[PDB]
Formats: sequence, structure tokens, C-alpha cells
Amino acid sequence: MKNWQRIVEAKLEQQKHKVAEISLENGTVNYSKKIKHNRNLKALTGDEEIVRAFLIDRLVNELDYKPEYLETEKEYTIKGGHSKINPRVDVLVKDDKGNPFFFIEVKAPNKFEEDKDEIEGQLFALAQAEERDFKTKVKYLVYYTVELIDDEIVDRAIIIDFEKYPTYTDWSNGGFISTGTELTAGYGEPKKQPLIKGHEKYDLRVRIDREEIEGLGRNLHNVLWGGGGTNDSEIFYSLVNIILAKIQDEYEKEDGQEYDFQVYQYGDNVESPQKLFDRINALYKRALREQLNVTDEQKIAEDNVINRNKFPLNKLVYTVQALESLSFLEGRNSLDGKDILGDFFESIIRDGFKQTKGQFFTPTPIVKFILYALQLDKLAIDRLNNDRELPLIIDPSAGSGTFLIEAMKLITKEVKYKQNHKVKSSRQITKRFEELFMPDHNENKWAREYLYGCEINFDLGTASKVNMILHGDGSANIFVQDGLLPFRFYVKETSPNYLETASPDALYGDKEVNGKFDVVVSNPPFSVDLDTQTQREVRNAFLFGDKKNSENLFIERYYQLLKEGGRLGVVLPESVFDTTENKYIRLFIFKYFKVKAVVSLPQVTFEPFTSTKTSLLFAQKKTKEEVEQWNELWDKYGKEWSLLKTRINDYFSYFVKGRPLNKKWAPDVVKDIQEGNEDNIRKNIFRFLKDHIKEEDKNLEIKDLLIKYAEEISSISKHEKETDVFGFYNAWWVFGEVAKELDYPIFMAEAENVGYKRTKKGEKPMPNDLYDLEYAPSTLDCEKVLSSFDIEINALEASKTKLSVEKGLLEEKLKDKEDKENEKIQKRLNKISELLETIENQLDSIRSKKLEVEGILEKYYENNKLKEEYSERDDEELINHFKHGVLYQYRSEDILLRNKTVHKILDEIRQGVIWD
Amino acid sequence: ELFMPDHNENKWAREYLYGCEINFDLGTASKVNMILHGDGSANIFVQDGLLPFRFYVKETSPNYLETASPDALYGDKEVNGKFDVVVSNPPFSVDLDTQTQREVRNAFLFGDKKNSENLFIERYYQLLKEGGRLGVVLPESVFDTTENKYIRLFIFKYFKVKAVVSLPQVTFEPFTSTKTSLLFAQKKTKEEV
Amino acid sequence: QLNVTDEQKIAEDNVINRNKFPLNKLVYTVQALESLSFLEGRNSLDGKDILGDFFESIIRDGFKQTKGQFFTPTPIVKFILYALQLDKLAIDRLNN
Amino acid sequence: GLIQRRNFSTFASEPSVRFDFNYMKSVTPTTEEYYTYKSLFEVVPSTVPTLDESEPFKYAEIGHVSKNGEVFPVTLSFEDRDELNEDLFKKIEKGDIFLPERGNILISAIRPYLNKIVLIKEDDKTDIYFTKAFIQIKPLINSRILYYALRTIFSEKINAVSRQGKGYPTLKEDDLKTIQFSKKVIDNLLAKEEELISNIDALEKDIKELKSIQRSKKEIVDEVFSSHFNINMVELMALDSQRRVDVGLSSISSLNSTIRYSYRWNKMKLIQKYLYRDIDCIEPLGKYILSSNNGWSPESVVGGEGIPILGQEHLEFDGVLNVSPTKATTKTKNNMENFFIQEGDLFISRGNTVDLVGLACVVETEVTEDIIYPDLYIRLKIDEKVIHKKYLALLFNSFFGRLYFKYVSKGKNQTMVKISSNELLNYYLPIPPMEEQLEIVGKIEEQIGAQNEIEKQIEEKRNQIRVIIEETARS
DNA sequence: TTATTAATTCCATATGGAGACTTGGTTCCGACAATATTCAG
DNA sequence: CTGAATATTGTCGGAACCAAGTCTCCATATGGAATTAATAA
Ligand SMILES: Nc1ncnc2c1ncn2[C@@H]1O[C@H](CSCC[C@H](N)C(=O)O)[C@@H](O)[C@H]1O
Repeated sequence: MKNWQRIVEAKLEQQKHKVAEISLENGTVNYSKKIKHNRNLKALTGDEEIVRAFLIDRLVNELDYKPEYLETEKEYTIKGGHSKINPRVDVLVKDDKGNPFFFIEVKAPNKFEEDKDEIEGQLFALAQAEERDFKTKVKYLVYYTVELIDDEIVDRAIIIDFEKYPTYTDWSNGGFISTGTELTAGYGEPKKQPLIKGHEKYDLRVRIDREEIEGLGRNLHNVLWGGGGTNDSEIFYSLVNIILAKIQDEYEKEDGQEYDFQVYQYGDNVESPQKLFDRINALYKRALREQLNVTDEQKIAEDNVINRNKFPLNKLVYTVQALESLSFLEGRNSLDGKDILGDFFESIIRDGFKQTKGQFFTPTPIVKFILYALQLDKLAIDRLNNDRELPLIIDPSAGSGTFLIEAMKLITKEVKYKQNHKVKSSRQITKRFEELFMPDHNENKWAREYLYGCEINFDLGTASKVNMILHGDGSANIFVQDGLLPFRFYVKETSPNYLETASPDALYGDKEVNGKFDVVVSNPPFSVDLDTQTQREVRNAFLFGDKKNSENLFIERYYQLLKEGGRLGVVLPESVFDTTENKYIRLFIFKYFKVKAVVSLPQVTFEPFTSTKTSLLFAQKKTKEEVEQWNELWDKYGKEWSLLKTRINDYFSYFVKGRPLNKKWAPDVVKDIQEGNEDNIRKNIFRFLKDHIKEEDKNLEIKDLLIKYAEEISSISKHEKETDVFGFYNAWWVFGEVAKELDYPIFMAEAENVGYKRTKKGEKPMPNDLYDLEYAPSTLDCEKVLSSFDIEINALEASKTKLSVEKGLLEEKLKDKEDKENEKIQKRLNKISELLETIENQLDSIRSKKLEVEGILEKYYENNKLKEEYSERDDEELINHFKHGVLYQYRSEDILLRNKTVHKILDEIRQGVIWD
Repeated sequence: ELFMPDHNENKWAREYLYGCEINFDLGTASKVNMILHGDGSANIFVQDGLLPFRFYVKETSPNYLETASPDALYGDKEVNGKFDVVVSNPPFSVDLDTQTQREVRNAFLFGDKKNSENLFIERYYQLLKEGGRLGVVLPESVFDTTENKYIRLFIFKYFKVKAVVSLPQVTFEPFTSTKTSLLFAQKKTKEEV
Repeated sequence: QLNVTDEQKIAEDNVINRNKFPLNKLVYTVQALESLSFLEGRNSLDGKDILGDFFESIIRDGFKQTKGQFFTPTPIVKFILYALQLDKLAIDRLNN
Repeated sequence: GLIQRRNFSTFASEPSVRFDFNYMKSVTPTTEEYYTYKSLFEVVPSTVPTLDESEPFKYAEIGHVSKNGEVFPVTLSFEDRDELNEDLFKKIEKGDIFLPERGNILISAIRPYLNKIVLIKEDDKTDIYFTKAFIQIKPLINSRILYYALRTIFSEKINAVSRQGKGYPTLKEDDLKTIQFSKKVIDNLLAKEEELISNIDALEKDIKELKSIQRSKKEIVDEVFSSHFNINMVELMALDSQRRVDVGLSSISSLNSTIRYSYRWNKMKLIQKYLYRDIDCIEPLGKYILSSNNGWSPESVVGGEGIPILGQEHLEFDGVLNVSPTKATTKTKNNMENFFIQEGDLFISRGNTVDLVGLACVVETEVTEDIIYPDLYIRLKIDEKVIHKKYLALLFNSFFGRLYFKYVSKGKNQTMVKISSNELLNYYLPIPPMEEQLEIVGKIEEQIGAQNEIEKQIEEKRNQIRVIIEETARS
């Protein structure tokens, strides 16, 4: 029972014209001349008449234009589907005069879902056929429907004239034009389109309900991609630029002022492609000034929305004119529930991006595991419940907004729906809650001030902004410029710019530190090479800028971005963890971060793209009161190391090499050589080799100890090479002492199967070690779901009653025919009976599964909820029923945040490490 | 007029060397190569290779790749019989463009099968002179398999096969490593067909 | 050299897109090819198509799979021309 | 996966302060009085030997060394330096060579888990140079004891210090110098010597004697099939090397039925004409075939929970299905029974290399469980009165079926050349009487059974050779 | 006087894929110590 | 005349890895089935 259906039926039994009160027939009432039927039946015919009767009423009630008698024409021929179809071009309005002159196609709000080739099915394509068979002058074509829009129930129709495009192929090349929006009385309407004036009349058609997303997605892919010579990605980027231009057009325009995202059919002639390109490029070249935050006039003027020779103009016209009739800003309504253009874009991304190897994405399971392992939902709830504020998640590597969109959906689904119980209404907290979450049509409005990102790639930055806007948000916070630049470069032309401030830090190289964000989720590039000039321009803001390991620079940027006490989650490769060369970066991490978790991801996460092993790293940036302690310890155990080095060098020089005694060595060195004092020298030689000595060496002679441990004394007697941060001390000795004094437990785990196995031929489910799904949803409306079962019950019972109807019809025909037709009647009756046993073997199983489902709800779900002993969903019996049967339709694609026991890596991470 | 000025000796290239490419970047790279090797980047058409011959518009006097008339013993379809040394490496099983699919049902004998590597053989037949030479690289599936019988029959009717040599799989080692073979055939005169 | 007669396309076209292609990367690219002699240096590098090999090395095999972007190696091409007796054919056409 | 918990101080174990999971899976507080590298062995720096040119030296990479510590060197000589082995000489000239001093041990640095440790024995002659990818150690203790203690024991502590780093899991001399060998494990082995060397020497010489008579599973089939039919195997391998066939236009449709004129078909014709010059017992196979049912290949996960599925690696030159399933599905097709292997079925491989396509095998193994055969298997229920399926499979695995299917396998991708039912129906193979077919089957069944028994004794000896070491160490 | 096609569905099946995943270990660039250098106080 | 620092001379250390060997699911006809059908006594 659809939304429009109830109101339209109510007006069918409350007609102001009295034409639809008599059911199953209208031959005895006025305005019911439709040449009966030609194939089968003249009775109730579905949704068609349901809205066409109200259309007739509106024609007679308010449109008037004299009553006449509504004398229409006859039915033409269409070869649609099985057998030729003889339609009466839906409903007709007097055909104006004797010949066909006016064509109307009544559709339904739910009928926009199943079929989209009927926009012109009884329109233009067959309009020429009518003009070629009966020699008529059809001019006006209506795609009529009225959904629910207040008392006025305004028609959200697509009304077109038949004077602009001689054929329907050229009309489709004209991108589904519309020369009318609302039906006009007195036989009026403008000849050309009424354009897209954004106040009234056409508006912007902001009610995207369902499945027209899929219709457009199939239409765009089958036309734009096409074939020829291209490489998918640039076509995708061109489409992204077109969408960006449409978004800019919606931003800049005000009341009236039409819209530049049109075709401008002057009179009857279609636009020349050149002028349309100029208009769209002016839209795009001004989008960069306002959205992409670019200031170079030369760059912003020497470019274009499409590359022309790699993007034909006909495709441009088709795209620019088909993409309208739906707002890319507020159009998301999904009938009731919003968030409908996002799924459109990920449908576009999935079908045509061609990930290849250079531009791949972190898989969604990995992103969700990173977000949950940081307890992002808990942090957001605590920040909102105490500071009346939300975290400041950033992504210096960004990409397609993969780490940002997931965080967006996470916060919205965890603070509003799933865990709003944790939020306690305390007036000002409630004020913020309604300020940022409650408006459902703008639910993703909080993240206009919190989400940030930096993508170096121009096309990737634009695509990320488009993804960000389609879900609905201020994508202006994503910078399409580099992520390793001083904070002054990130200039946002509106709102507070948290990524703009900078200040030198005392105990960090006297270099700039933002220190404003809380969570930094990112996947740094595996091997970035930079370049000469770029490297020279950046080796002043980072301690290790001289070293050509620019991949490690991101961790330093992560420290520069995180505030004291922030959380860091990354996908760093194994080279950070194992390779000897990257020793300095580990010391930097240990100095400025409290390492709190590390997960060794398997070698299959990025399997189709790259086989490089990666290990997730989690850390919490240390406060200054602990960095000062680290610095004090690093000197207390540095001076001792230097003194020990001097003493051991003197001992090796004298005892082993036999060098002559020099009084200038040291007052403690030349104080016991004459007196022997082996134990005092023994303590020094043991302490210098803090982890090399063995108990068996406690008895060897002094000369033998320095000889046995030679080739290793020198190794532990070297400074940290080119590094002014660690000082002129062997870090390994000093770090070994500091870690002994400053010791804390650290989580450690590995995963052998993430859950997916992607390949060049798709992907396939695999066992998951990171997390566990929910399957059985937390809250399921028992009345709604049982109503769905009852709907399927009575849908099948309708077929049962129909079959009983033929059984009753044929049970009287046995006596009517003696032998010849009697044999055929008996055979038909026998196969009808066989269908009856088939349908009853369906029905008994249907009833049994209704009973078992009702048992499942009573024994598990209690009342529209889930019992506390099953909330953990650890029972195998509860899970598998949703995995099979019809319950699989509902399910729940949410990660199970179990905190009672441990069964997956994510479970003990949330129950183990404590973030302070 | 052709081989004497040492400075610019590749003058015949503009008027005796043609070529077609569908990717604009590839076309520009090819033209850059031509001007690197002594100019000749005037006949490099950046259009599709299986389009009607009237579409290959060029800004000069000689445009040999424009003449097209129906042929008697070909099903009354366009034949540009002027070229002699037709050589190419067809893309193997590439998807034809939707716009071009309108013009493949006609002007092609076996134009009802979306098979790219076999359509270019027919296009070659539409291009060689009555006596021209054809050296082409084809996948081993053309010379084998049962679904390609018509093409092999088509080749034996109009063409006169002279040689075939099977290249090793080490040819395209880093890229695809597919078994291919070189085919050397000469078109038969109308008095032979 | 490309004989572009239109004065409007030249006024709007560009060597590189300064937004797609960073200008420091252009600096590096120019630096890498400063000393190189593409002209008059092709004689030494006989049988080496620089632009095609660059395409093969840069473009991923994923993009070169949907379209038949597989370039015939130079040794084969020199065999095809010499097997067709293209030299003798050209000589005969010039003579007669 | 594993869930452990370590402290900050444990990061000080190595001067490289690594904190990867694999390294610290082994890191734990120790109570044993561990030995170190100083007491046991000594790393010998590698040097470039001055190779002579007249004498043909022998070189060996990592790939030439086997898992069980055997070397299969390549005999190179500067006198004949062709382009095929030019890469090896390039490595030699660059300086990736060293001559191991006698008694040392050479541990491979790349991928330690393969346990590719080789010992240069103190005895014997013809020393062989090695690639610098190995690591030299000079065992101060008895060399054989350390060798066996490193292969069998300590195979996980060596694997616990390998560094992957965006690529190859490799070792370093420092990694070996960091190892923490135990005392009781090594002192028990060292003290209980003079018999733990004699027993192992006797077992190793027994294994060597067993290997001395080993033959491949293809030569045996070739030998007997060459014994019958009087086939000159030397001449067949010479005619197969010809790369020039000049057929006419008329001889393209002879028995073609689909007009195939590729070079492979025309060389198939020549080879098949040569093979049957003196044999007159040939009839087309298409007469004696009743069905050609294919298999089913659903999406399968390695070691999954569901019905098992065979693979193309389970067909051997013997002619018996290996019945060692690895992949498992959980998908159904409503017709599961028709795609289950049964005893006596004849399966031919469909889709493999040019040399491994067409391998056939009879199940000959009573297994009550159901195992799916993939769509790369063609099952060939045939007339069990003239063919004697085992004979057909072992003929197909022989050179009489390894040359036809090497030149009839259609396919654009030469890596997955495939055979269709038409090739099976149009294959002219020699059919001797039923009594004559049985004689061959008995021969290449008894010989291969003896060979397999040889393959089993060597494995048992190589297992007890480490069981002895384990029981000696832990005692 | 019906029931033979020969088209129009429709199945499980045969065929083939400018393939593609698995396993093991290889080249080569970039440091880099140590050649040398290197001019000078 | 005692340098150490730049010509470089040959050696380690890693790698958005990558050749060698050889084992694979799946889109797509397809035709023999079904179906409608027209033969014609
Ligand atoms: N400063 C920088 N240097 C190099 N790449 C950067 C960069 N800043 C952002 N990036 C981008 O970071 C990306 C790394 S892959 C992006 C992470 C992950 N695939 C995701 O989508 O979330 C590259 O595509 C690159 O364009």
C-alpha cells in the first residue's frame, strides 16, 4: 500500500465529478469513451485509471475549457513485449479535435521505479507513427502524475511539445527535455521549455523517490562509456566535473534567475553545442574560484570542464540535460528517508572507475575496523555529552573521501539512532543535538565544521568533494592542494579554518604545530618519491626532511596535526616496523606517541592491486608533561653513556692494545690501573654492555672480556649518525634504559583473513578475524515485519483464489461439452488441479514458516527489540535464521560492537587498551 | 622530388603514408613520432578505423582514403581499393563503440557479429588494391577454433594466403603473453574471385 | 609542424595543464631532458620507439586490457616489412 | 588471529628497535642458559674467487638448491658463453660469487621458512661456487651437529627474525648474530656424539642409495610404450624440432571439418604420420565413446567448509586420481550427484600448459565421500570391451598422447590451451587387442608401484632422521 | 482430417577467455665506504 | 705536509617487487529442446 495510493483511492471514492464511483466499469457515466478494449477485459486496469480519473476530474473541474463530451481517437499498434499491444496512448483529452492532437501518459509515483522507457513510450516515438498513419498534427505531450503535494496536489510532470525535435532520437539527444511542468487551462503553455526558474513553475523536481537512480545509472553508463578509444577514468572525471558544475549552478543561483544547467531551446531549434559548452565551462571555471579554492587566474582560465576531443559534444548535451530534474543538493529524499544520491555515486564509482594499481582505495572493512578500534563513537558521545562539541577527524591523504564518508555515517548512525541512549538531554546538549542532527533532510550538517582532508590529485579531490556534497555536507573543507605544506596555504573562504593556524613548538624542533584536531585517520602512500624542488621546499618544516623517505613525513605531519591527547590510526606498511633503515621514525613515534595498539594485517587486503604487507598502527599523542620527562631521561642516560664510552675506550686502549699510560685520560680512568681494582672496572664494562654480557663472562680476565666482546664494543660506541634530535648518543642504549624506566603494556595482534578476497574477477566472501557482523538487527518492528509476511501471504492467496476461480469456471464446462472439446476441457482442468496441489504445497510451507518466524520473534525479539541475553548475538541459532529464508531481506549490515566477551580482534581492542 | 634533399627527405610521407588511430593521445604521440622522424603527420586520422570512408576528412589535396563505391562481388558495399601494403595489429576482442555499431550492420559482410579482430580483416579487404599485399598479426584463435570458420572461409575466398608463421608466447612477455601469428596474404583479382 | 591553421585552438590549447600537472614536476621534466638530443640522436637509438615504450611503461595493464593497447615490438615490424618484399615492391613501383 | 601483549622495554631487544608482530611472537622472558653465536659459529666474510677460464666451473643459485639441502649446480664455461646463460655470467662478472671453504654451512638469506640450509661436507671433491645470497658460518662445534640442529631444530627462531620490508622476507648477518640458541638442546646433541653421527651417516647413505635408482613417473610410461610399437625415441625428438612445413591448399580440408590451417595442426599431421608408419592397429576414438560430460567449478575458498573440489594438479602421469582435495565450496546446483567422482571414471584434463593438457587418469580409489571434479575435467564413460580405460589413460599420458594434445589444443591464450570433445572424437590412436593392452598395463603398474615404494621409504627415513634428533635433544 | 514445421521461447551444456592466481628469489638502483683528490694553510 | 673532502672507485640494502610455473571461474552462445505451427489428406 503505497503513500499516494491511499489518497488517490480516497478521491476515487470521493470524486468531485462522479466518474469513478462505479467500480469495474464506467460505460454508463460521461467522459468514458476509450474505444472499450481490443485484447482482453474492459474493467479495473491497475494504477493507470486510478490517476487518470483524477486527471479527467481536474480537466473538467478547474481546467474547464468547456465540457464537450471527451471524444477521443482509437488505439494504434505497439509491438511491446509478448504479442502486439494495442494501447490508447494512456488517457486522452478530447484529442483537441477529431485527429490526435494532445497525448497524455498517466503514471504513478511508484511507477517511476519499474520503468523509465515509458517517459516517451506512448509519446514522441509513437507520435510520429500517429502522424504517419492517421496523418495528424500531434503537438503536446504530457508525462502526467500527481504524488501527494498538499491540497493543490501539483503535478510533478514532464510535459513536452512536438515542434522542437522532428524525431525522438534527437529528443533523447536533447536529454529528456520538458516544455511544460503544470497543466494549463485555456489551451495555453509556452511553446519552448518554461526553463528551470527556481522559484515556482518547474522548481527543481526535488522528490527523488526510488529506482530512478538506477535508471539514470544504467542510462549514463550505457551511453557515456560506450566504447571507442578512452580510458574509463577520464570519462568518470568529466562526469564528476559536470556534476560539480551543476552543484555550483545550484549554489550561485537565487530566486528566479533561471538556471544555466539547461539546453535553452530557443523557440524550436536546439542549442548549438558550442554555446552550451561555453555556458557549462563558465559554470565550471567559476566553481573552481568558489569550491576548489584556487586563486591563479591563469590556471582557472586556461582549462575547461570537458576535454572536447576525448568527450564528444553530443554526450555533453545528453549528460547536462539528463542530469537535471533532480537537485544534487537537496534532491535526496529517497521517498522518505533521504540519502539517495550517495548510492547513485557509489554506483557510478563501482561501475567505471577501473581502480587499476595507481589509484586504489582502502577497503571498507579496514576503514570500519580502524574507526571502531579508535572508539570514535565513544569519543564523539563523550565530547558531545561534556564539551557540547564533536571531534575534528582529518585525513591528510584523503582520496575519495573513503575515510571521511565512513566516519560521517558512523557518527550519524551511532549518536542519533543506535546509541542515543548514551546521550543525556541536558538542555544545552539537547540544543546542540537538534542543531546538528535532528533535521533529517540535512542530517549531515554537523560535519561542515569537523571533517577535513587534503588530496593532492585534482581529479581525486574533485571526486571526493562530489561524494561529500551528494550525501549532503560542506565539502569546502577538503583541500585539493598538497597535504605536506605549511598551514597558511590551506585557506577556506568561509567558516572557521582550523587547518590554517600554526605556531612553533618548544619541545619539537622549534617547528610549526597545529594541535587542533583529535582523530587523524589516513592511509599514507606506500612509496612517494616527491621531486627535487618539492623536497627542497619541505625540508624546513620536518625534523627528518633531509632523509629521502618522504613516506615517513606523514607521521611527522600527523604529530603536527594532533592536539595533546589525540588519537591516530594509520595503515602504515611493515617497513616502518621491521626495516633497519627506518629506525629514526620508530624513535620519533616512541618519543612523541604512546603506542597503544598494532594489528598485523594479512598480505591479501590489497591483493588485486598490491601485495605489500601493512600493519595498522594506533597511538595517542603524548602531552608536554611527558615529553619533558622523556627529554630529561634522554639526557640523564646520555651523559652516562658518553662517560661510559670514554672509560671503555680508555680500558680497551690500555688493557688490550697495550698503549702506554697517559695521565690525561681521566681522573677516574687513571686511578685504578695502578691499583688494579678489577671490580670497579668490571662494573663499568658490564654496565656499558647492558645487554651483551652473560653470567659465564663474570669470571673471565679483563683483557679477555674486551677481546671477546670486540667488534661489538665499537658498534655500541657510535652516535646516531646524521641526527640533531637524538643527540650525540647511541639511541639503542639510551632507549633501552628509558623504556625500562618508562614501560607500559602495548596491545599486539594479527589477522590472517579480513573477510574478503578481491581479485581481477570480482571478490568472494572469506572468514573474518577483525570484526563480526550483526546479522540479526537490534530493533525490528514486529508489526511492520509481520505485516510484510501477511502481505506475501495474501499475495499468494490471491493466486490461490484465482486458481479456484478457474476451477469453478471449468467444473461446469465438463457437462457442457460431450467428447471433443470435453477432452481439452478435462486436460486443462487436470493441469489446473496439478497447479492446485503445487500451490497448496507452497501454502503449507508458507504457513509453517510463518509459525517458525513468529516463534523466532517471541523467543528472541521479545517486543520490537532484542533481549539482553541475545544482544551479543553470540548464539549460532539466532544468527543463521537471518542468514537464510526471507529474513535475509531485512538483515543488518552493521558491525557488532560486543562488550561482554571476546570473539574477534575488534572485541578485545574495545575491551582492552584504554584511551586516556 | 622524393629522395634527394638530405635535410628533409621524408617528403613522400605526407602523400604516400596513411594511418588511423582511435585514441587522441595515441594519435598525437604518433604524429610527434612522425615529425621526429622527418615529418609526415598529415594522414594520421584520429578517427575510428572501421568508420565509413567518407568520414575521414582531411585538409589537403590528395585524400585517397575517401573514395568508396559498392562492389559487385562483395554484396554491394563500400570498397576503397587503392592501398597496397596494408599492415596492422588489430586489437583482439575489443568492444566496439555504440555509435559505430549503427554502421557495422551495413557496409560489412559479417557485420552482425561483434568481433573486432575479425572485422578489421574485412576492412583490410576493403582497403587493399586488386593485387595489394597484406601482412597482419592475428591471434591463434583466428587460425583455430570452430567459431571462426566463416572468417577463415572469408579469407580463402577473396585473399590468396601466402604464408603464416606462429610467433612464440615470449613476444608480449610483460604485457599479455598471448600466442599470435603473422599472416601474409595477397588479394585476388576479380577475374579470380 | 602540426599545421594547425586555426588561430583560436592555439590561443586556448596548452602544453600541460598546470592544475592537473604541477609546475615543479614540469621543472623536473625539463631538467631531465635538457641535455638530451631527441633530434639527430635518433640514429644511435635505432629500433627504439621512445613514445610507444613510454606508453607501455606508464599505462597500467588494466587499462591496456579493455582496449588492445599492445604495441608490436620493433623486431617483428622490421620482419613484416621485409617478408612482404616491401623494398622490392617500392623499387618496382618507382621504376614502372 | 593471535592476541598477545608486550611491554615497551621489549622493544630494546634489537638495536633496530623493530616492533613487528612476527619478531615478537617468539620474544619472551627466558630461563634457559642460552648460548650465543660467539660460542657456536663464526660468520666468514665473502670474497670473490679468481675463477679460471679453461676449467668449466659449477655455479649454483638459491633456486638450484633444494629444500632437503641438495645442490643441482649448472656447469658453466667462459669458452661457450651464449645468450641463454648470459645472465649467469653477468652475475659472476658483477661479483655475486664466492667459493665456500670446506666444512662451512651456507644458510640462504631469502625466505628462511623453506629451510634451504646446505652443508659443505668436509670430505669429497669438486667444490662448487655459490651466490652471495647465502651466508657463510664457520662452526666451532662439530659441523654436522650444528647443521642438523639448524635444519630440524631452530627452524622457527631463524624464521622469527626475517625482515620482509615491502617485499622479500630476508635475513642479515646481524639477525644470525642475534639468535639465542639454547644450551640443553645443543649440549645434549654435542655430548651424545660418535653415535648420532654414525646413525645419521648410515641413514643418509641408505637414502642416497634409494635415490640412485629413482626414475620419473613419465620416463617409465615412455620406456614401455617405446618398447612396444618399435618407436625410435631419438628420431621422434629430432623430427619434432623441425620448424618448416610446406603443405598445399588441397590438403587443408582432409579430415578437418572446420578448416584449421594453423602451423600447429599442420605439424600435428606430420608427427602423426611419422608415428604410425609401422603400426597398423589404429581406429578413431570417436567410435568407442559414449559420453563427454564436463565438470562443475563454483567459487571455492581454499580450505573452506563445504563439498571438496579437485584441481588440475591432482592428475599425475601415473594414471590415478590423487584424491587430495584442497578447495571447498558451499554452493548447490540442484544436480550435485552428476558432478561427483566415482570409482572407475576416466577423467581427462581440459585446460593446462601445452605439455600438461590431456592428462588422463582412472580413479581406482574407493572413497565414500563426494568430491566434485571441476569443469576442467572431461569424464569419458566408454565401451569397456576394447579400450580398457587404464590403457587409454596411460596412452594419453605417454608420448602418443603428449604430442597430439600438444598440437591440437585450441586456444588464443597459450597458457590455458584447451581440448574440446571434437578432438577426442577425432583422435586416431592405436588399439591393440585386449590381451595385448593388459600386458602393458601390468608393466607400467608394477614398475611405478616399485618406484612409489621407493618414494615412500625415502620419506620415512627422512622423517626418522629428524625424529632421532628431536628425541636426542629433548631427553 | 490433423500435426509438420520453424519460429520463439528456454533450458542445461560446451566452448573459450590480448587470463590470472601461487609460489619462490631474483635483478638493479641508491647509497656508501673507500678509493681517490686537492690545494692550502 | 697534514689534511679532509670530491673527484670517484667498487660494495650493501632495500624494493608502491616480479618472473616461473601452471592452475581457473564465468560470460555467452546455442541448439536442441520446448513452443506454435500450417500441411492436405
Ligand atoms: N602529500 C601527498 N603526497 C602524496 N600523496 C598524497 C598527498 N596528499 C594526499 N595524497 C593522496 O593520497 C592517496 C594515497 S591512497 C589514499 C588512501 C586510501 N586509498 C583512501 O582512499 O582513503 C593518493 O591517491 C594521493 O593522491
